[PDB]
Amino acid sequence: KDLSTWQTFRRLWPTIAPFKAGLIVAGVALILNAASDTFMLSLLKPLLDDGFGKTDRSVLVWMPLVVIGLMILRGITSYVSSYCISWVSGKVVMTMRRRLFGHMMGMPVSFFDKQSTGTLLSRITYDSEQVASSSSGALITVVREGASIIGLFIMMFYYSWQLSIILIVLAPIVSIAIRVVSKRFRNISKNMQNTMGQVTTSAEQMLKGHKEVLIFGGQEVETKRFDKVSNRMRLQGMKMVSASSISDPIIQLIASLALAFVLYAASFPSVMDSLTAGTITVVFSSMIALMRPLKSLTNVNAQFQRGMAACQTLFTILDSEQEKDEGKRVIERATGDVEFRNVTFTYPGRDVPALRNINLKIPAGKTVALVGRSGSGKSTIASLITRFYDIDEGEILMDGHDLREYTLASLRNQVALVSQNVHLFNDTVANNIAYARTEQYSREQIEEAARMAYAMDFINKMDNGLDTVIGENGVLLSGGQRQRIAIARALLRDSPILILDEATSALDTESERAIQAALDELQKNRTSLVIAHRLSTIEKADEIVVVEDGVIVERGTHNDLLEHRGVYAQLHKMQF
Amino acid sequence: KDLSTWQTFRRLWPTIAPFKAGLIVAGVALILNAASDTFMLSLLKPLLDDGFGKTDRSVLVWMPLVVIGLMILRGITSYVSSYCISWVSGKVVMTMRRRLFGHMMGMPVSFFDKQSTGTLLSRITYDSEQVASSSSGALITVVREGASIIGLFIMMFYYSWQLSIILIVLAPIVSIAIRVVSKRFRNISKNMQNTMGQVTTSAEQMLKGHKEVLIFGGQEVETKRFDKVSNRMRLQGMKMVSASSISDPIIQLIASLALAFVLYAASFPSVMDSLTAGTITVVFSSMIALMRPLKSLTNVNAQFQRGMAACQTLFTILDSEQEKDEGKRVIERATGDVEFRNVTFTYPGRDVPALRNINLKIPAGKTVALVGRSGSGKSTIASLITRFYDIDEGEILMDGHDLREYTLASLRNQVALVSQNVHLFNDTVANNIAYARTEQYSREQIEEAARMAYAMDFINKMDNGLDTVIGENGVLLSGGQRQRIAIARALLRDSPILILDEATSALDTESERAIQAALDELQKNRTSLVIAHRLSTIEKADEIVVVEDGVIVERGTHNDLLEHRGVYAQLHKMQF
Ligand SMILES: CCCCCCCCCCCCCC(=O)O[C@H](CCCCCCCCCCC)CC(=O)O[C@@H]1[C@@H](NC(=O)C[C@@H](CCCCCCCCCCC)OC(=O)CCCCCCCCCCC)[C@H](OC[C@H]2O[C@H](OP(=O)(O)O)[C@H](NC(=O)C[C@H](O)CCCCCCCCCCC)[C@@H](OC(=O)C[C@H](O)CCCCCCCCCCC)[C@@H]2O)O[C@H](CO[C@]2(C(=O)O)C[C@@H](O[C@]3(C(=O)O)C[C@@H](O)[C@@H](O)[C@@H]([C@H](O)CO)O3)[C@@H](O)[C@@H]([C@H](O)CO)O2)[C@H]1OP(=O)(O)O
Ligand SMILES: CCCCCCCCCCCCCC(=O)O[C@H](CCCCCCCCCCC)CC(=O)O[C@@H]1[C@@H](NC(=O)C[C@@H](CCCCCCCCCCC)OC(=O)CCCCCCCCCCC)[C@H](OC[C@H]2O[C@H](OP(=O)(O)O)[C@H](NC(=O)C[C@H](O)CCCCCCCCCCC)[C@@H](OC(=O)C[C@H](O)CCCCCCCCCCC)[C@@H]2O)O[C@H](CO[C@]2(C(=O)O)C[C@@H](O[C@]3(C(=O)O)C[C@@H](O)[C@@H](O)[C@@H]([C@H](O)CO)O3)[C@@H](O)[C@@H]([C@H](O)CO)O2)[C@H]1OP(=O)(O)O
Repeated sequence: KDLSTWQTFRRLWPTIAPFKAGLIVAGVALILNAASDTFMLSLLKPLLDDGFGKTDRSVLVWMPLVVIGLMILRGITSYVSSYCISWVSGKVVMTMRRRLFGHMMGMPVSFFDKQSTGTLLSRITYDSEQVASSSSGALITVVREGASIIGLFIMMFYYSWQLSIILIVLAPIVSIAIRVVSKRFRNISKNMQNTMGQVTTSAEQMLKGHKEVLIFGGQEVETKRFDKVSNRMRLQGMKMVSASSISDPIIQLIASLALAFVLYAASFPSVMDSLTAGTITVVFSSMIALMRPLKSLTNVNAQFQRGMAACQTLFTILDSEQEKDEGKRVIERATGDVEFRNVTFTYPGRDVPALRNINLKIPAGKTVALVGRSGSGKSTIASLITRFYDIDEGEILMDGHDLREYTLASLRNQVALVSQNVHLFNDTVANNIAYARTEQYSREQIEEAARMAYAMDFINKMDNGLDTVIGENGVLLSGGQRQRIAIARALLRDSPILILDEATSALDTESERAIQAALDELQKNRTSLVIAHRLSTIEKADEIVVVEDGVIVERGTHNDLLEHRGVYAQLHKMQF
Repeated sequence: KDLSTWQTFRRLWPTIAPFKAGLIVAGVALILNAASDTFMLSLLKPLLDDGFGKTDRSVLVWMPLVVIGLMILRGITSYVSSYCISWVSGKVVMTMRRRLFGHMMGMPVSFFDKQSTGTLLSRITYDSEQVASSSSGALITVVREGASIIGLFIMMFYYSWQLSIILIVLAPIVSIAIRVVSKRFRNISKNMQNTMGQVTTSAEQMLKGHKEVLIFGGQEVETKRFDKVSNRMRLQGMKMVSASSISDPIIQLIASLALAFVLYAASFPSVMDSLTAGTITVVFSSMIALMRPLKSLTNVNAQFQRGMAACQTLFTILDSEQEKDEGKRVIERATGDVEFRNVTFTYPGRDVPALRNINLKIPAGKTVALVGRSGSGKSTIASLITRFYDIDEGEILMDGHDLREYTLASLRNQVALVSQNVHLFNDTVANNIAYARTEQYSREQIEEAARMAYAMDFINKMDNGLDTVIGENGVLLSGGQRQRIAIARALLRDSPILILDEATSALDTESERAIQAALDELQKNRTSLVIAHRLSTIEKADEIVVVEDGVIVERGTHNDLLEHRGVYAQLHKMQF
């Protein structure tokens, strides 16, 4: 996927298009600074080379103030240009991060379980930053050196076309060398920024798994892994710098070969050489001045190509497959008649389907309970209900119409659940209870929701009631308190459809039935999808469905299931 | 904590001390390259300024080959020096990451719940990298420009001490300006790399919380937060670049003020000026050549100070308080007679103690069960047993001796538990079951441990048995399978002390009692610390202890507790 530089710069250009004013101001500052420098050199040459005594004293009287003002203008122009190019770079590296965040955040769930969090995070701190160098400063430098080279080429063409033939014949050679060097530079630039994701992943694994890496020993295995990864990154950087330091000698050697050729041509006492001997010095002096522009362009090529490769891979990821959003049907306060018709779902990368012809009905104002073997089909149904994944066959109808027909935001706004592995945010308890809706819900509503979840008992025991930070993933408050806070968060939404995916997994029986009674009393005629391995919490459920290997086994009321004496009664007799 | 530059460079020096060979080779390459450049300029000046006709043809015949070889030597020296400085930079940025990893990984648990994972991870990818620029290249450039400045100062002192007085009188001014500019540069360098941690934390919060940020809406709140954080970072960078572009004009203006003074002095037709008129041109030409070294030093000062501030904060964190390791007593296969004597523990930042005079005994070959109110004292005891935290009063004795007396590695190697919030690693199932000990346990042992945990049933159903990657945090296999894998991991250790912190929290009753029977049969005479909210799984426990508000309430056998008709019987009658 090593795209050509020009055609990816063309795609990068629209991102920098709003900030063309900074670039043009930088350019006008550059030409003004060049004019001021030429003015200063022209006025300084007679004073230095000829001598102070030779120069007139009348102009020398005002010379100090004149030079002070001239260089003050030079410095202000340099400041303006540098600030403008840096501003362009910063504003084009800010938009890149914004787009990466807004695009990766809308990715489907099936994409997040394949990639690692570290390698996704490493593209917002390192991959995006590399475009900054190649966006504005490198482009301006390349344009300036190309203009200088073209000017010197025109000067050679006007002065003497006989001695300029070698530059024409070596231009393919130097162009090919620059092209292969740039392609290689992009290669290591893409490879090295990919292994920084490995660095971030290796760091994150130890950062987020400190407890078990302490408990289970292995204080050296993680160190060895990180050492190998860091050595890989360091050697990638070494390869990049070695290529950078190799590229310059070859271009310089080509230029010196041209120098040797022109010196050898001037060695021959030809009639044209003898008649145009004065022009030989002129062309030699002009060509000896190409060394600096060539060196500057070739040196800045390294940063330009690193940034260009980062841009290439960044636009590669930015054009990935996002979540499906074909359906555009806004629905407000749906009844919640979720119904399944012969839907079979298969997780990506798995040959065996997770669900086989699963069929269940969730009418309005009814609580349905799913039980069965661990890990058979339970959480998968709740995942498909909110469309975390995409169904393969069958049809899932919400309020009589297909889920794919409704817009994603409306569907997610009408479904609120308690995740099996609750991941609380590092913020205040009030902000966590009412997440992403702090401006819509008052403090009284938050307190009432917390009370409905039997969470106000331990909240007041904290240092600051409903205002205490709980750290990363809610480490501060441990165990069942996280589940109670999640229950309060789900209840505060007042969602038409509420799903309890192991609501009381880590809750004692004293508060489990209190929460169940609160749900039964304060949430009457609300569609509920309760999932639990404890049958005692679903004794009053309207109907129970048993899932085993992702298929329908037994459905009906608790008394009907007990009289059936099937799998549900087998589990109930074992639980007692 | 804005430390002075020299005294923190002194502390950074030992890190670069092993790699002094690269620096000295870079220096010798630099002096060789300078000598070659002087040779080339000396031989080229007569050819260019005087003219080709003036120069002898005999030397001009060999001139092309001579110049080719000379510049080839120049290029090879430049390559050697650049590769050496880059190698030094890379090897000094690798060690920094190694030390950060090995130091942050040994931090106490009480430090990890206060900081955010993002801000800790951001110091290994960004904070460490900044030292690379200021370690080798910036130091070499500063040394070279200082040597050049000292040489020009000596040249002025020898040539004319009358006109060198202004440099002496302005040296305090330029030194003070450089000092304040450097201190400010370090200020924004420390401030900006601190807000990159905010960038990483904001990215990580959305990366690791995608499910609930989809479910609970709020597709704009996270975007706004990240937008504000990115704007803060961009404006910090803008401030840094503005200070950088402001610093240069002031130093240049001081130099130009010296230029104006010397021009004004030469304006006066003094007797000394008239007699030494030739020396005026010499000193003016010498001083006009100081502009480039001054500009280069002042420009590289920005990168040097950014790296120096990063080094300052990095050594600040590196000298934090690590885990206590005073005790040095290696113990192999301890009996496990853990006993508590009037120990009261208080979590950091909490006024109310978590445990108040908790007292319990865990003799050899006994299983003790803890029950009670949710979140009272249960997980805290298991945390102190392995010394995740530090006790305040009382004494915890393991095998008759204090925990603090034993070395940390031996104590952790003799305790293996199942965490309440299991966090599986992104690797193969076999590697996760035997974590950090893959070289010590064979495949047969892993399979037997998995079978003991009732985990071999669903393992064979996977695409690759015991060889299938499970993604980040074990997303691939959901719910109870993670708990079964954790149980297998705990069992495979064959640890003398085994703690079950909600072992069957997310497991159905069909496999819960099977796992309990496997533990009872295959782990006879092993010290067990079982913690569960389901009394049915601890019906055969040797003794049960009830924890309520972190104090002892009721201890004894199941029959004794039932006959007591206390809190335990109150819970049992409610569970049935
Ligand atoms: C005056 C003083 C007095 C006395 C002083 C002395 C006393 C003390 C001295 C102090 C010394 C300090 C120590 C130190 O000085 O430092 C160390 C020491 C090294 C000393 C070497 C001695 C050689 C003498 C040289 C002297 C002068 C140079 C550096 C090191 O040792 O770094 C070593 C690396 N770097 C060098 O060697 C450079 C370098 C080192 C030299 C350093 C200088 C210091 C000398 C001191 C003397 C002072 C006196 C003056 O040597 C070279 O160049 C030399 C050859 C050419 C030189 C040219 C000079 C230019 C002049 C031009 C003028 C005309 C080395 O890279 C090897 C290859 O890398 C490049 O690219 P590739 O990799 O091949 O792609 C080269 N290709 C290129 O660059 C190409 C580039 O595009 C150039 C562009 C070309 C331009 C285009 C042309 C355009 C055309 C135009 C015309 C049309 C390629 O070919 C080369 O070089 C040759 C050359 O370039 C090729 C160029 C192509 C030419 C084409 C045509 C040209 C046209 C010409 C026209 C005329 C080279 O072979 O790898 C090992 C580690 O590798 C591993 C390992 O070994 O396993 C691998 C790693 O991971 C792997 C794995 O294999 O496992 C591999 C990865 O894939 C990874 O991804 C994973 C993955 O997953 C897979 O598994 O796995 C892992 O295993 C790990 C181990 O675990 C242990 O860590 O390390 C490093 O070791 P380490 O880091 O130390 O451990
Ligand atoms: C030819 C062409 C023809 C026509 C072309 C035109 C057509 C189109 C043109 C295209 C234009 C593109 C757009 C663009 O061009 O770009 C925009 C436009 C800006 C235009 C400005 C017009 C001014 C005209 C100037 C022209 C020429 C320069 C840039 C911008 O606007 O960037 C703005 C920023 N930058 C500038 O302005 C620079 C700059 C901009 C100029 C850009 C040039 C382009 C002009 C075009 C014209 C072309 C024609 C030629 O202006 C200046 O310099 C000018 C004054 C001096 C200049 C000197 C020149 C050098 C010459 C030397 C030669 C002699 C601005 O910074 C403000 C301050 O920053 C610095 O440090 P401090 O912050 O104070 O510390 C300055 N101190 C320094 O540097 C000091 C530095 O050490 C210097 C070193 C000194 C050396 C030491 C001396 C040694 C001694 C030696 C002797 C012994 C300080 O003082 C200054 O400047 C003055 C000066 O320096 C002080 C220096 C000290 C002097 C000491 C003695 C000197 C000795 C002298 C001896 C003789 C200055 O006041 O802040 C806002 C955003 O801020 C917020 C906001 O507003 O709230 C804050 C933010 O967060 C906060 C919060 O407050 O909330 C705050 C934070 O703390 C944050 O941490 C959190 C936190 O948690 C707390 O809450 O919160 C957040 O709120 C956010 C909002 O949410 C909205 O985003 O933004 C930015 O806006 P934004 O980014 O756009 O949004």
